[PDB]
Amino acid sequence: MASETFEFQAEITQLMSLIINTVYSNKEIFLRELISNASDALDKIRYKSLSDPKQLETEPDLFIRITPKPEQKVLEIRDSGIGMTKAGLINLLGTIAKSGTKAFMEALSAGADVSMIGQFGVGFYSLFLVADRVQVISKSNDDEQYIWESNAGGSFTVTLDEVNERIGRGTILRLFLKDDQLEYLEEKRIKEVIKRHSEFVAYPIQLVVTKEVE
Amino acid sequence: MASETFEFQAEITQLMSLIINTVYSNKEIFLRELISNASDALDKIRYKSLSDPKQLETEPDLFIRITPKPEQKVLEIRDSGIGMTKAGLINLLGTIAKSGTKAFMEALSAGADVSMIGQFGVGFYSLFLVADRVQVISKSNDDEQYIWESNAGGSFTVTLDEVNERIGRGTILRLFLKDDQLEYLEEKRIKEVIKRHSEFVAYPIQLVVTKEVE
Ligand SMILES: COC1=C2C[C@H](C)C[C@H](OC)[C@H](O)[C@@H](C)/C=C(\C)[C@H](OC(N)=O)[C@@H](OC)/C=C\C=C(/C)C(=O)NC(=CC1=O)C2=O
Ligand SMILES: COC1=C2C[C@H](C)C[C@H](OC)[C@H](O)[C@@H](C)/C=C(\C)[C@H](OC(N)=O)[C@@H](OC)/C=C\C=C(/C)C(=O)NC(=CC1=O)C2=O
Repeated sequence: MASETFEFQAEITQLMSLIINTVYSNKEIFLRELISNASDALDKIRYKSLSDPKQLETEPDLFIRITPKPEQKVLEIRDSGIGMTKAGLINLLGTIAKSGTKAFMEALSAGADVSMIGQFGVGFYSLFLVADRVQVISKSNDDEQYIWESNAGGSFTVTLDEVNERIGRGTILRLFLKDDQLEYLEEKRIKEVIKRHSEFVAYPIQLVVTKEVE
Repeated sequence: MASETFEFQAEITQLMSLIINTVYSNKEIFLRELISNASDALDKIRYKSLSDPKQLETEPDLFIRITPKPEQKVLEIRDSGIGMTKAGLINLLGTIAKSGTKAFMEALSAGADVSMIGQFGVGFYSLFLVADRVQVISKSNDDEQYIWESNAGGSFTVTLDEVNERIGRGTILRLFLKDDQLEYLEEKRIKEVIKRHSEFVAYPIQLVVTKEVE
């Protein structure tokens, strides 16, 4: 339906500017970050299901799933983790000041490698190394499916989802890749980054490949 | 939103009963039929674009795409063809009597092989050889995305689509496969049926495969 618009916390806008603009080099670590967040969301739903097992029923399979959509120059990273509510997307992804946002920027400007970003708890923002636009589509058991959207600019939108496949539970990171970074649409490149930086993951990592029949 | 319910034309209910119940044997021809309908829908949008090229812009790529979803025991056949309107789904897929429906039943009962079903213009109904439920999800340039749904019973539903991925234009056949017929979730089996009965197709046939990264 209609979209609500929210302004970014000053520093989060700052951080997004550093990342999408400068940085360079170790760009491929965005995938380790997103997979690690997916893994954390999966840990969370699974831990919650220990004392409330009905939670797993909206989507009984625990997985991480990567889907290149070359036509749209899009890369999606999906998990059937715990998902986020409207309130969650609004507060934790923009309006409330992340503790480590300022400290990481200072660390960065002082010599720190971007790959450290995850230890400051703002690794989600690494996605702007390779993308200039993101939709975070999420479904918690405690709320409806919503779309959060940001182009790195000063504000983001949150919209009730009536346009995307129903996920039973969890989250899709829909990355609109930059033109210089289309290599992350390639199967071999994807397997390679995964093997190098994400060897220790408790959940299956699926790769969706589209092949033409001969 | 809310669902409108429609009764099937008597004979179409008859036909669906023959097919989902008896038949046996050459079940795999359902795929030749669906691919051929997809090809016809693609011919139609392409022919229409000859004198109105803006038509292709809702989805500039012409393709047929097969997606097994083993978790849900579902097989989807998609095309970016001309799609159908609400009016279309209601009239041509149920309420108005198909010319060849009765003649095919007589041919069938007289010895005719099911594979003939396409020459009687009711091949769409072959899908009930392998499925006991279908959603036909379609998007014409002249209307909104709708879901038509039937379980072979006497009536079907038509619903405004707010729950599925937006297709830009065209149609998805979402088959809920029977338990005896899960083989059509398998990549090798799919390639094999395609090669045997659908060698001459003017459009790319894509197969979406989900593989676990090691
Ligand atoms: C330790 O928890 C983590 C925190 C606190 C974070 C807000 C907790 C969050 O709300 C309470 C849920 O507990 C958790 C299930 C949601 C995810 C992991 C999402 O990812 C998904 N579901 O796949 C992630 O991205 C869409 C959301 C924001 C991530 C931030 C801004 C970041 O930069 N790094 C972080 C990574 C983390 O693991 C981070 O700050
Ligand atoms: C020659 O046109 C065909 C006819 C007339 C048919 C109603 C024409 C239709 O409306 C006017 C559109 O022109 C056409 C674009 C839509 C499709 C081919 C759909 O398939 C898709 N889009 O992928 C198909 O199935 C969802 C719709 C009903 C098919 C029937 C009941 C059948 O059993 N066989 C038929 C196969 C055909 O090719 C048939 O009767």
